Amino acid sequence: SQPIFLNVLEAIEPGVVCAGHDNNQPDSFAALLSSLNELGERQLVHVVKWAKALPGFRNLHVDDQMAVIQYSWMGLMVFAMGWRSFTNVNSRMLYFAPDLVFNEYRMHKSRMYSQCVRMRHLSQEFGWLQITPQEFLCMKALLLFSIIPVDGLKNQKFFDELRMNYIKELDRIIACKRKNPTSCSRRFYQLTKLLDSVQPIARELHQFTFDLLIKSHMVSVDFPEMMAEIISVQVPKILSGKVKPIYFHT
Amino acid sequence: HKKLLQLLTCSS
Ligand SMILES: C[C@]12CCC(=O)C[C@@H]1CC[C@@H]1[C@@H]2CC[C@]2(C)[C@@H](O)CC[C@@H]12
Repeated sequence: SQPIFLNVLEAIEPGVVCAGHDNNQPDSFAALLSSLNELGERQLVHVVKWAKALPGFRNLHVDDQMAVIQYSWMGLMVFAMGWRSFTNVNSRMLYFAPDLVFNEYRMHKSRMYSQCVRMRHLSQEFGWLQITPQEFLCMKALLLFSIIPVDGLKNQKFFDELRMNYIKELDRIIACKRKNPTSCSRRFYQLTKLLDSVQPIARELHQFTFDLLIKSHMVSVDFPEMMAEIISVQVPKILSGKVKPIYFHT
Repeated sequence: HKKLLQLLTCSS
């Protein structure tokens, strides 16, 4: 009969977020990165509101809720950006925000052209794999539950159950033919491979933003409060190996 | 940490 989980994910999916970028100023490293940082700060508000509205999320210990959001935001935001880029510009450009679309020139000026190329490839995967909106939403929800401390969470048992349930929801919505069991298996394989592929991209961006925050005063790049806190307190836990992604495949 | 946790405390 009529489900519920998908209804919820569709209902809570964040709307359009603008970066507040002044497209009159030249495309300088300082201007572009300061705008991406502000976009991050703005999107973080929406990620928190989204996560708190997810089925079961409030069952986690409050400190664990904070922790998973602070570790997973980069992956979540990149994955969502890849989808926007796919749907809006067929992955030709990176659609960070309606007022902050990166073309080749901006990719170069941002000094993260290589990372942008990887993000474009991620975006293109949505087309190559013909990912459905429902597959996208379930995959994105699972990204929230895909990075934790090596030492575990305060209530790891509840987390493990929640993650299991999100994996089950993804399995249920995969676009495949049940009459051909091999198709469903191949599809699930492809999707878990796609999910895993987000992590190395997020890692490169974690390294970049950390290095940027350290030199931010020297290169005139502004970091808002929440971003500067998370990049200085949580991101280094990832970079130092205290916090690691949960991969499907070895 | 203030603004971030504030987004969780508000209407918990
Ligand atoms: C998450 C954001 C902002 C939201 C988005 O759509 C994806 C994008 C990916 C690159 C991030 C950026 C936020 C600011 C960062 C972290 C910069 O400091 C360097 C890389 C940027």
